[PDB]
Amino acid sequence: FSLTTFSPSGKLVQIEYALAAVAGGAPSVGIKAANGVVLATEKKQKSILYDERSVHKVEPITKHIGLVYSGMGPDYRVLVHRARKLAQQYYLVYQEPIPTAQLVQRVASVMQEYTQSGGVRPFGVSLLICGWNEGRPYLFQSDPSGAYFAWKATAMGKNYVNGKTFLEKRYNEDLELEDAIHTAILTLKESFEGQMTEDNIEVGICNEAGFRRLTPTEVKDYLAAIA
Amino acid sequence: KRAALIQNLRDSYTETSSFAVIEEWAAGTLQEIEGIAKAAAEAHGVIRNSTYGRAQAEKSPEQLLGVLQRYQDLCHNVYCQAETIRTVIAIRIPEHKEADNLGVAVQHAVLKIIDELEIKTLGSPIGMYALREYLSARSTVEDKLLGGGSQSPSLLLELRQIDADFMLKVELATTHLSTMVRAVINAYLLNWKKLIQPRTGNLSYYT
Amino acid sequence: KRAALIQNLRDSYTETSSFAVIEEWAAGTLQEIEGIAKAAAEAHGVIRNSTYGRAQAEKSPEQLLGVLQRYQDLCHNVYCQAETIRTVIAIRIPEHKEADNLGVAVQHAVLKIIDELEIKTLGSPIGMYALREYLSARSTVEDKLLGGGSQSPSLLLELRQIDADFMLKVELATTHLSTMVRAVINAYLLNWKKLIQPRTGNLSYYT
Amino acid sequence: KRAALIQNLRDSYTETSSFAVIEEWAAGTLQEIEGIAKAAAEAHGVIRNSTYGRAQAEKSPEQLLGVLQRYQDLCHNVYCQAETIRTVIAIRIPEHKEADNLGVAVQHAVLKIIDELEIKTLGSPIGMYALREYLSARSTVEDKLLGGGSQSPSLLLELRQIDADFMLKVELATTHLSTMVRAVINAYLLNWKKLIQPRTGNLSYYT
Amino acid sequence: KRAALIQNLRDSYTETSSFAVIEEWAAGTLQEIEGIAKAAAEAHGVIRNSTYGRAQAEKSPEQLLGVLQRYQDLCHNVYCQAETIRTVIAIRIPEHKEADNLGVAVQHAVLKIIDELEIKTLGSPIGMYALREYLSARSTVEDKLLGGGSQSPSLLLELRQIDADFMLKVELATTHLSTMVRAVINAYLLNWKKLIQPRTGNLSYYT
Amino acid sequence: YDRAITVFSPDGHLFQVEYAQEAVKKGSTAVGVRGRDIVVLGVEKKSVAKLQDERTVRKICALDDNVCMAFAGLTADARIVINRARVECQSHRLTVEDPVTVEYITRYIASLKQRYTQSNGRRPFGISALIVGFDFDGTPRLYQTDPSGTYHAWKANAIGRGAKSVREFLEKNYTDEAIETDDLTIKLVIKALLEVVQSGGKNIELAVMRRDQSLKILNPEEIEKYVAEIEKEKEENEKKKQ
Amino acid sequence: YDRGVNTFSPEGRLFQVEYAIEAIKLGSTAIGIQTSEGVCLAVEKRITSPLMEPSSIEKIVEIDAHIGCAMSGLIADAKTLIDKARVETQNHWFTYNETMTVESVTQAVSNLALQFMSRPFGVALLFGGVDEKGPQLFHMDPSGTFVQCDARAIGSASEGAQSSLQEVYHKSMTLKEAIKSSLIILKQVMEEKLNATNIELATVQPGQNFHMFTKEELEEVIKDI
Amino acid sequence: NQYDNDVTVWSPQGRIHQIEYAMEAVKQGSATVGLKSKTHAVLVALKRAQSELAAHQKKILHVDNHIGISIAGLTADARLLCNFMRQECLDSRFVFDRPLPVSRLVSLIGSKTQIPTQRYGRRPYGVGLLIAGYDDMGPHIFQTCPSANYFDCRAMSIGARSQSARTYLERHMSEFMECNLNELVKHGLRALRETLPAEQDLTTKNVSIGIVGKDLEFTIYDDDDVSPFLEGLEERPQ
Amino acid sequence: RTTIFSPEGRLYQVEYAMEAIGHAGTCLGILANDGVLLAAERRNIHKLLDEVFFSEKIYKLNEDMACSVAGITSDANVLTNELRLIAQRYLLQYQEPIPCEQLVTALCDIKQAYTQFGGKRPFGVSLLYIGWDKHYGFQLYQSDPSGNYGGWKATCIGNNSAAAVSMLKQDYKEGEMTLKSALALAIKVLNKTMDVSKLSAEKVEIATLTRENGKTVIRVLKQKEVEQLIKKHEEEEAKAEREK
Repeated sequence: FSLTTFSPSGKLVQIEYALAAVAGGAPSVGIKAANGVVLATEKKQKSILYDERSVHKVEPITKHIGLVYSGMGPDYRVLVHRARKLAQQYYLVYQEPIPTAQLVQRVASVMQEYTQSGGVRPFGVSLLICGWNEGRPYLFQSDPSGAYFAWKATAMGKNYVNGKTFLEKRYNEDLELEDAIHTAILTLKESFEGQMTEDNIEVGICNEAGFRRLTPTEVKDYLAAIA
Repeated sequence: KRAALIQNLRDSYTETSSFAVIEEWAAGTLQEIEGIAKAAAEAHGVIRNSTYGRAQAEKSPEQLLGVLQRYQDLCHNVYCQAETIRTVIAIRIPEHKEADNLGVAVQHAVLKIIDELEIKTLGSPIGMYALREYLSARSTVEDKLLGGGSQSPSLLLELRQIDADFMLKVELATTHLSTMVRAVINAYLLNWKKLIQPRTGNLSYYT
Repeated sequence: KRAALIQNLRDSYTETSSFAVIEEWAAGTLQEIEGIAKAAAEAHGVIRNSTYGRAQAEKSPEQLLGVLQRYQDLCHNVYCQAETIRTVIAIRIPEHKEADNLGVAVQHAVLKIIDELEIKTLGSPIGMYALREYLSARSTVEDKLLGGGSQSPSLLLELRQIDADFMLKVELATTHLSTMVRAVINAYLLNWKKLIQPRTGNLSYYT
Repeated sequence: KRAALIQNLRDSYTETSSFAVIEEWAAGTLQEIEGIAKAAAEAHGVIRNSTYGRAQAEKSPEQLLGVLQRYQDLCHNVYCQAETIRTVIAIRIPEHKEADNLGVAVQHAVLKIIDELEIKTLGSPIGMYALREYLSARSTVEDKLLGGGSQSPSLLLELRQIDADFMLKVELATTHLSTMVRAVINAYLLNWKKLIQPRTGNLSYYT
Repeated sequence: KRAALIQNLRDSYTETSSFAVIEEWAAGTLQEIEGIAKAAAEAHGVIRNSTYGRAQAEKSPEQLLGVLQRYQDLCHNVYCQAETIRTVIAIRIPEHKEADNLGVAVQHAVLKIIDELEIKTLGSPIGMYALREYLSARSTVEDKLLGGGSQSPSLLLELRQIDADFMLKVELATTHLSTMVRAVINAYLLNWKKLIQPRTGNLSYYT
Repeated sequence: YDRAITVFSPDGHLFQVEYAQEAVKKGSTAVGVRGRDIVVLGVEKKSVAKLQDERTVRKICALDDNVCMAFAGLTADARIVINRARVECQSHRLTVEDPVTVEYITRYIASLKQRYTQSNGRRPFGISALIVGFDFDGTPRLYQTDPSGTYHAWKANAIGRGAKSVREFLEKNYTDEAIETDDLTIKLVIKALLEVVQSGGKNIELAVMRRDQSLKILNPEEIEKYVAEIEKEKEENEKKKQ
Repeated sequence: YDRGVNTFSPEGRLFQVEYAIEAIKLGSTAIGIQTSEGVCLAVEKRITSPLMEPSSIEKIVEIDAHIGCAMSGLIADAKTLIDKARVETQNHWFTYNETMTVESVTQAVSNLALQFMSRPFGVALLFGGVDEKGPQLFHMDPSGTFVQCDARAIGSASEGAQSSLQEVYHKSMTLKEAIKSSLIILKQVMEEKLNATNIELATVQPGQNFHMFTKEELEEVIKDI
Repeated sequence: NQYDNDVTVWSPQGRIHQIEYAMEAVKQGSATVGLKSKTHAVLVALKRAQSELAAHQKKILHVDNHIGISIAGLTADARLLCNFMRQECLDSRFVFDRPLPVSRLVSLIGSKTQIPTQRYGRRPYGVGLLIAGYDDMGPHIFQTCPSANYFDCRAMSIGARSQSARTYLERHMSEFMECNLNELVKHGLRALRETLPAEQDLTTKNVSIGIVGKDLEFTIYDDDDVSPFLEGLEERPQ
Repeated sequence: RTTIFSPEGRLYQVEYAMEAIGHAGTCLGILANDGVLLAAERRNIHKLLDEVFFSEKIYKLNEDMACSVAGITSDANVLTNELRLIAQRYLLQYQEPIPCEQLVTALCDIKQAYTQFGGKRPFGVSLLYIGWDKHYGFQLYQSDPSGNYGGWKATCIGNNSAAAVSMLKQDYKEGEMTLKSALALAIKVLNKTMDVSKLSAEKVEIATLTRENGKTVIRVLKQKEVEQLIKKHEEEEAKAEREK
């Protein structure tokens, strides 16, 4: 129950249960090609009434950093704001855009602030942080514990194990940003309980030009198994 | 080696062996249960539609012994089939610990349901050895009526009701065993993933 | 001295003594348990194809007594083998305290599972002394059939079904006992490190 | 004076008495139990390889009576020895309070072991009053078997099985009793100094 | 009036009426308990070193009836003395409250020891009504030995065993009773102040 | 009223204060003896581990030139108490130019420990401290402090695993005769530490202070000499004269 | 209801405050007696080893040249309250340039017990001194309740000592006689041989300041016993 | 049963039992009586001693030259509230140079004691007060309760065995108005005497009196200043 | 909770924080006369992990020090920033590098305050520190979650520490321990303790501390620089199997 308490085995139980809230959110894919990084996720609604052009699971932090998550969107909107502030603090001091690793460190610090006090629960989200700094792509994975991992490809959320084996068997380097989007959508198609439309998913890419959330037209283009 | 012994155990009794029992239960055992039940009704009607005399104490109808022996066989088969599932679950209860026992509770719940199916239903209303019970309770009156003979009329009807109430007991115990088997099927098929691997370690927040 | 006594006792009953029992159980005890069930099933199928008259009360059949004596010997040997492990675990329960009782909980949990083996299955469904209950039940019927005898058919059928039911009891108890030996094995092999040294001297944060 | 009675009590039975009991338990009693187990297993082997008739109902075996009498004397002596320790502990249970009851728990817990050594372990499988049970069970058979004697052979073998099962019972009870005695030895030698002085005043932060 | 009744009831049963019981118990009752065990051991050694025949079934010993009658007379006085302490404590239970019940706990703790003594340990191994329990069994054996005179030898040995097991029973019960009395003495002498005045209200923090 | 809070009991006790002393009954033995111009304390060693530098297992710790300290109990609480006493030993020369006395800093340490028995959310310091030192007028001093914030003065004392057995030794042995010279004041501590020691001499660490010298920790070349002298004086008296 | 000082019993009681009273009987006993010639204080020290210097056991202390205290209970509470009394007696001098009365020292020291620190003080104190109103003896309790007393005993054997003072006391006594009576009562509630290190004794007369007796002055009254 | 261990908890019947239990702490103190004529207000108490050889506990307290209280309950709460009253009266003389009315003091007392009834981490004040004063509206007698409630009264008694005094006062209210001071004090003393057993009676040691009026500041008469007021009491039989 | 004693004078949260380290990766240190080194195992073994960083478990604190950690990793990232702040505060205050013991005392004073002050959890992290100073030279320390540091010549923290310790007791040659000798011992201790056999070079991390021309050096051996160390181990224990 309590968070400032170890078990005799030496485990933190509320953190393990906060990860269970990440393991039940919508899937999210991440692939790091040679000249870019892809972020894709399932954005599916419970009715035809929900306007999908109003909320976004893929969000920018800067011109060259972007996010997705698996789990709780209320928790996501806090870390989006915090990351956007920390990037601006870094810019205000150094007048250089923040590297993708320092943001992950400073954001895992925020996630760790919520693991040590009583009267606060941890975040029920994991993040995937894409970037393009120093002529190289980056992809990280921040957890509620305050721990981050650099990946070449991974998947979070529902069926995050088979979706990762699929990448282990269907991913290599010597790719580019267009061969990776096809692989990410194919990795999302495993868990898609229905017809995949341009409005049921959400895609964002980063490259030399910076981060951009693709449009439904571009999604419908590659949804035809095209490129 | 120790892990070698644990491996020799956990390879002999696997999830496939426990699911082969569930398939057979869902397919044939329930129909056999219902068949014994209709047979018990078919027999109970005959006794309800009959008069008994001193001649009926000189012989026991094989129609009742057949149903009792069918229920005997069914009880034996279900007991062994359930002990197989018990043996599959009990060789995987892991190291004892204060905590991390969310799957251990599942194992104990399913083992409790199986223990119910065994003891509360098979006798190991009426259970496995109903045939011994019937023959003893009847062999009492058959001697009291022959010698010399007892002039008690209610005894002659009590013989008839010994013959009838055991068929009724079979008809009810089969109806109850069907429910118990149908409950164990759901329990297994819903919870089987944490009966095999109850504990799952997350060492992501360690370095 | 007193520590001399505790050392002389803990050197007489070691983890080696309790693991020899476990590996013997995993190797040969189980095989004899299934063999007794083979014999019991064969005998039950033999008597099931029979027609008992008065001659079968004049003499007891030898196969049944052989099977029951075998079961008796098995239960005796398993009782003693389990009491060895009980002695090993029980001469190592440490100083009584209000805290640090996790390994003590492991010890009591395994001792509860030893009780579950030698309280419910050995009879120290049926257990060691079934060969006496069988002969009692047989004599009570034989004296009633033999002398001014009796003329009930249900009495003869009760004789036959006694002979069948005791073999069935042996057959089921063998299964239920295999299921418990296989679980004691797992519990020991997974918790022996805490059954022997349940408290670890940890005074690193003291001077 | 009232505090003089306390000291006249605690002077009669001291810790040295209980240690004297424990030493002889560890030395001679745990060698005398195995002797009785030996003498009972030999008798079981004797009767098991015997063939009984009417000559054996006209006389009791002189060996079983001596074995059971040995077991009874042992049980009696062990009971009195245990109650000495019970006295030593019970006359030192201190003033009733709701706090500083950590040694009172040690007292009450060693008393659990001492009472477990008597309840289902000396009968004050089998216990102290076993020979009367043997003789009653055997007389009930010899009366029927001698007389116009009964003609059932299963009774004639039940005689043999009675003469065997009691030696088996002694053989098992000896093992269990040895286990419990070793347990009491360990408990006492680990917990005695809080069994004698369970409470210690700590007035160092008072004037 | 009402306070008149309470005080007329409490002055009749005072702390002296219980300390006198404690004195007599510490002084003479324990020596009587020892003397009964002595004589029971004497009679037991007498019965062991003798062989029985028909002449023993024709009259009872004058040696054992004396021991049993003396144990009966002991237990009567011990019960009637325990009930005096019981009354002294029970007529001083204060009015029921949800708080301030730390002396009421002492009262209910010593009354539990007195309950463990009188209603149960005196049988109000064996209790006061043991002489009838001896005579009924010995009559059951005598009427079978005398009659047709049963020629069973185990019956004649069971006679001798009845005559010894009861002396053994008295010998054990006397030891247990001495232990319990020595416990009650301490329990009273360490707690007699809250057994009388369990509540004290010198409340200085009120104006 | 029971464990787990510093509230009270019906008897008038505070069990969280006793359970901290029970941690002082778990460390290594530490003795102290007061003489005339020498004062000696010694502490059992902590079972070196074949690969450890023993420069950091310091049980004896100076606070100023005239005062010294030895502790038993939790090892980490000792460091904080010792640093917070070392600071006050200098703040006391700031507030008044005079140096500190043994009772002043003993009182300060005891108040610091008392301060942690007052609130929940604070755990008592699980140590005791033998605080030996000097004064102006050259009066030798020895004090002993417990977790509850109590401090007394002693002619000789012990703390740790075996203090209940060394107290009887010093009861039977401590007189005005065994403090004639420094070498007799040290032999008493050696014999007392022997009553719980490994029968060795390498498992011993003694320090001394004189009115002139500063603190002086001993090397085994002298500990061995004292222990051999004591073994010889006991082979001659207890055996060869009785 | 038993644990916590913010919880009333159904009868309106504070059991933690009573359990703070019960912590006084675990301390050794102290006696204070009024007399028109002065006040006396007499205590047991309860030495646990001959190695400890008994002068390091402060059970009677000077609050000022005209007030002396004797305590029983917890040492830490006593240190706190004695420092409070000493500081207040001198703040009073600084402001008003006169001697605080024993009633006002007791009043000011009892006001800390009126603060739930999160725990009642487990200590009772006797205040003996001389004022404009002559010699005065007061008694403070963990409840912050204080009252003037002519003779009072606190601590372990307070009941028997009080049951003796009510007989040997009269409002005409001398100080040499009251000192004798106090030690006679103290003799009877000790299983140790009364001697000149097992006790302290102090007096506060009008024309003389607080004075703790010495081994000489103590033995010269132990002899006439 | 289990809505009792906290003051911030209601019961299903709409009650707070900690407040009801604090009200039971007034019944543990000695009895006090209060009464007023049209010119004067009187408080008489019965003091209680811990040991026989000690002084009696003081029951009546001076708050200002026109207000005074008599207390029944816990001593500490009384000592806190008296120091609150004294400063609230000094604060009024400092600003306005007038004596604070008694209604405006008891209203402040209620406002003060209402907080522990509602916020957790503080105990309700387990003290009841009878407050006698004199202002520009005449004499006043006020009762104050641990429930943060207060009443304006013709007369009242609180403490152990106070129902007897209350029953006495309830049938003599028609006389108190035109009574002079001696008769009023005597009615108070008789109501107090009705709280004792038949064994005991009033004495110089165990009686304190407090009086305030138009031409009379709040004075207290404790031991030998009481004997004028005792002379006149009929020696009651039982 | 941590602010509560046991009747037997124990602190069980402090023991559970110490039990929370066996779940972490193995890290050992080996002192020598030519220098001092660390050797961690990378349990971050996966076909899709990138390994962008210089080092994942060896953290540099100063120009003259590094550390390795085992336990909770968030706590490690906290303590590694606090260490770097203590070092720079000392430098700002004296303009000399901090010695390799004051830093350990300063961090242990932080770790001790979490076992003592109300509602906060003890840091579930043990640490090893290697460094150089002008007072005692090359040093190796070992912290525990209770705030207890100790100087060592070779130690191990994390999974299977009690086995590596027993090996080092039976193969350390005090006074004759070079750096090649220490690495040869590390590749042995780290192979007879890892569950995954063959000791892939991807699964370890090694750092050496040495001195060159009065400057301190902290390097990290590359893949190909550790392949040689591995290849010179099976050859060594294949020769210890030839003599059959």
